Amino acid sequence: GPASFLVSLASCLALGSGLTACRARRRRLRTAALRPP
Amino acid sequence: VSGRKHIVVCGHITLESVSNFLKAFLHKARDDVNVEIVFLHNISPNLELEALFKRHFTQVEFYQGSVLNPHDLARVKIESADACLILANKYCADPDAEDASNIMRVISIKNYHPKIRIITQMLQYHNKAHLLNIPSWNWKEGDDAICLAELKLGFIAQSCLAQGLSTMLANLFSMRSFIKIEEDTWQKYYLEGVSNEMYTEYLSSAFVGLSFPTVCELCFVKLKLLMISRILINPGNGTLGFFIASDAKEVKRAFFYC
Amino acid sequence: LEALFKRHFTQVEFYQGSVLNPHDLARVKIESADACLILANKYCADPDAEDASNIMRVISIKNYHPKIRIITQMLQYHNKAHLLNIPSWNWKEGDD
Amino acid sequence: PCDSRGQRMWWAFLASSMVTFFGGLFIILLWRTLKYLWTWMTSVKDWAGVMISAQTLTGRVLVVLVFALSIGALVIYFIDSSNPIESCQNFYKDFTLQIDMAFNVFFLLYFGLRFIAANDKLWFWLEVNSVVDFFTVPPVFVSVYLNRSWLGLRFLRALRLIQFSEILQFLNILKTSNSIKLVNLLSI
Amino acid sequence: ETLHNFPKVSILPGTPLSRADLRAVNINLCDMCVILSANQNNIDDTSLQDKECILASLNIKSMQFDTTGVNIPIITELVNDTNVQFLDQDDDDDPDTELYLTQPFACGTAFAVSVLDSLMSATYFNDNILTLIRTLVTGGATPELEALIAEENALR
Amino acid sequence: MLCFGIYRLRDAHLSTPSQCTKRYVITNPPYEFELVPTDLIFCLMQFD
Ligand SMILES: [Ca+2]
Ligand SMILES: [Ca+2]
Ligand SMILES: [Mg+2]
Ligand SMILES: [Mg+2]
Repeated sequence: GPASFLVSLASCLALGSGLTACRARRRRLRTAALRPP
Repeated sequence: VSGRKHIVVCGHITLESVSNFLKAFLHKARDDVNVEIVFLHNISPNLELEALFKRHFTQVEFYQGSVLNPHDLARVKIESADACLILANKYCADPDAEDASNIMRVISIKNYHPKIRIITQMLQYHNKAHLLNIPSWNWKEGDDAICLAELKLGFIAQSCLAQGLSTMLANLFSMRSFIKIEEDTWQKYYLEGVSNEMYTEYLSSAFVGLSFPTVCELCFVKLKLLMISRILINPGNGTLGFFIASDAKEVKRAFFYC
Repeated sequence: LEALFKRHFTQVEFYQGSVLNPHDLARVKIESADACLILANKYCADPDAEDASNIMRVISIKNYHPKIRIITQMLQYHNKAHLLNIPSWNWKEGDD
Repeated sequence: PCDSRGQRMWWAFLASSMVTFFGGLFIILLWRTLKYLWTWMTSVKDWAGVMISAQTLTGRVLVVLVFALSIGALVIYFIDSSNPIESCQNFYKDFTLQIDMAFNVFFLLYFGLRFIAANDKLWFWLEVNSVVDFFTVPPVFVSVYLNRSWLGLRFLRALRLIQFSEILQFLNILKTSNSIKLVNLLSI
Repeated sequence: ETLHNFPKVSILPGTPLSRADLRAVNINLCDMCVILSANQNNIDDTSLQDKECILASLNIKSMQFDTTGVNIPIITELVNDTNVQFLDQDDDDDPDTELYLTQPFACGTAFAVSVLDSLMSATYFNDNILTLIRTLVTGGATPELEALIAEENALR
Repeated sequence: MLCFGIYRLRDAHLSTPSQCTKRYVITNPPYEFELVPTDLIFCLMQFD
């Protein structure tokens, strides 16, 4: 029980961290691409 | 939370008032906001208000307390609050009682933490003066008081000068989006016009070097922006300029002009 | 009142709505109505308030359909003059 | 060849559930005591909170899936209640247990996401939904591991019906006070 | 008591709805007629709210001059945003249509305080917007003037 | 003169003639906005 719950917690945390890092990178690139014509 | 600002909203808290405030605050046309809205009222919300708060799960919090009680102010972390927005009951039986209650709320908040910025509403001008006489209240650091009667009468007087200016200003300071009407009616042109909001931006060095009409027409023709310690309204003959534009993205290019 | 309506089953209909709400007027098909009769509270504590409410009802009905005969009961003469001051109120086509 | 049931063991599932509950509670309390007088996380927390509420299209999809799968889990509990209380059932034959496996995996992932999105972890631990997640999924995992089934605290799946009013409120389906009250009363 | 220091101000005692009083001040030859209600907050109930403003607006619209009264510039204050549908008899009234899309508001013939609330949001994001609005409608209301009017409660 | 917008006749765009007097406001028209002779334009004077 606790092992599965910890596995799910870690999986969700890792997925959220990866997705938010990807979102931050995409935001940085789309803000940098706006300055040049 | 570190890096996450928050503001405390108190006063006349009802379903309609909170719904309007959240519609105006967390607007799609508004840029991406990063502040939390913490409501503090002494009456528990209804089922409809609870559902409305549940819709804004990660952006709106509610805490039951009294503004006059310092413990409730400490609970909502008013010391670290970016600002405190005090809402007023504009449709009250007598404006004197509501204005006096707002005076008491401002007095209590400034008593707890005198360095906080307060935005409040007023229904009479003399109550605004009474607020101006508070020791901790200073207008240079950000404290403001929107007087409903004063502003509405100013709008009406300006409309008496040029008819239709009151609705121009009302649509101008209200956040709205872009709507296209296929049918060739007056509503299409009106909705094209209403899509303009008002922004502020720092002008470039070249703009500061030149004269006001020259930079204004240069912004209108090239940048396609209408550019409107004191505030100078359309002067004759580095600095903050007021623009009318569809969104802040178009205003931002004024600083970046070469 | 339901019993009274049942007694006149084929002659009388009832609907719930407000004269100030245009949707309610659209429900009762007031644009095709021959006339609109506005009853008044003769034994009212404040005749001025009742007359003002009747004037408001007339204003709403004329706003929705400005080409309908309206027969109304009025309690004061000055309020009657105010009623005739309405732009859409004309006595030549049956408004009394 | 469709044999019968013999020896009776049930402390495995209940013990696993009690461990999953009390061990986590004790870890939370120990962390709090250690933090007491020293005796990017916000970003992922906000993302999880947006996911939980129907703020994004994927959020609405997750909410609708939670609704449908809670209903399905209740129906599966009914079907299993038609069976004997203690039985032995191999994983690969009956199609009910794989469906229960998928349902419990989804519910475990949903619980993990809700924990990530929670403000106060201790008060989140003592929640009706969290409790019924504690006493339902570990028993199912133990049952599929041991190839034997016990009708344990599976009725707690019905307690998943309480959150229906909040689920509908998130999807902007319930707006009025009377309908909200009716849904709350009926679900409870 | 707060108006004696302003030139070219006259007072006509009488009902603002009487036709003789409005004809005396030559209401047809005016830049704008502003209908204001002082005790409009007391009346609680939409069935008993904003009678006088609407009735006076219709009365002025129905006047005849040896031209018609529909060309007189009129602005009316309202406290119920749904009462704007009675100001004009030509538009398509609808209780669902919000105020700023309503024809009297688009023409500038109606005003309500319900449109100023959003100012708070703007005032939070840019107080320069509030100071620009204040300095544009009141004609350069400087803060030193605010202090002076706070002290003497008058104009010197 | 700094011009905000125009105050256009409600029935100006309609081809059918009418005697309507009401006008609606247009704020910040584009550069290439078609303009009608029967118009009033909001603007500003720089003179005491
Ligand atoms: Ca706007
Ligand atoms: Ca109308
Ligand atoms: Mg929060
Ligand atoms: Mg019949």
